[PDB]
Amino acid sequence: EMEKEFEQIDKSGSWAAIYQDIRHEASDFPCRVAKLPKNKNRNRYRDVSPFDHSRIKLHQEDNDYINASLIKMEEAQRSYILTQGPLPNTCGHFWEMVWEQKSRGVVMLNRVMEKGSLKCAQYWPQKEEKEMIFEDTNLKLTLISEDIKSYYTVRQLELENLTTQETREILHFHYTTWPDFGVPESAASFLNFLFKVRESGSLSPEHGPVVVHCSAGIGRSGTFCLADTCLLLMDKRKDPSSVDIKKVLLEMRKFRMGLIQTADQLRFSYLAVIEGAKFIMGDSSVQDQWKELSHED
Ligand code: VO4
Ligand code: VO4
Repeated sequence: EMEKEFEQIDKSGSWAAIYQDIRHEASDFPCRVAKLPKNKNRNRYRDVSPFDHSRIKLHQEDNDYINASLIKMEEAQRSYILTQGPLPNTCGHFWEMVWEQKSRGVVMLNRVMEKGSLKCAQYWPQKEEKEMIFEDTNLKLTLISEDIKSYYTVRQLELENLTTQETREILHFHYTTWPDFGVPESAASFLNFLFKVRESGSLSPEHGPVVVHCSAGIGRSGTFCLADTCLLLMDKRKDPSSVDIKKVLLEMRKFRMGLIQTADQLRFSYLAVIEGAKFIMGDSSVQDQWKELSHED
């Protein structure tokens, strides 16, 4: 089991070595479009790029590049789009991607300002009466409502294709207490938030893939997706023992580089999946225990 392995890695304190082995075996595919000169100002970080084979293409003829990867989990039957925190010049591209991919939810794992630096553009409206128009992609974005909890906020947004006047409801799930290169405060807090996203419909197959991002879109974003996919695999079989976390993470890293950025994020992933297994294997009451322990009030 993952719990035995977990205890076999703590004992020997070999989380650094396990995680480094993940880094050494991880896929290496080209990111030639990302590195084209004309795309320099569409990338937030030099060293975080989408692979060409899995990148999201915008449906525009000018320049279809966005720093975003489709993570398609075949066995689990769930897809995610992982992207960087939009730049001041890519907020129109970001919402264009949400529209064209038919996403219902956006999961944001970072704060706009972290450790005194701007990590992400303010790409959604903070006030109902102050809507946003992205002139380049011809899209309108209105804040419809907000539900502020102690460590996360859920927003209902209305996204409108101004060309066709069609409108969609987008749910924005904003985790505000997860430090960059850090871990959530508890398994319970993380799982309470993940199950909030799940319960919204945003991850369901009748919608486009959920969009998940932090500043770079690999560390916190990878931790979130890895936990969700592992729990889903366990769910399909009701067989916690058939789930190999390291193998799942390596499969995900075929679609975007760098997923999970520290050995303690890897270790936290194990914690989250082990705890979440209690719900999957039949203990429904544990979901209310997470909500209490997370102190969202
Ligand atoms: O470019 V792919 O055939 O790996 O979706
Ligand atoms: O914004 V991250 O360093 O959690 O990919």
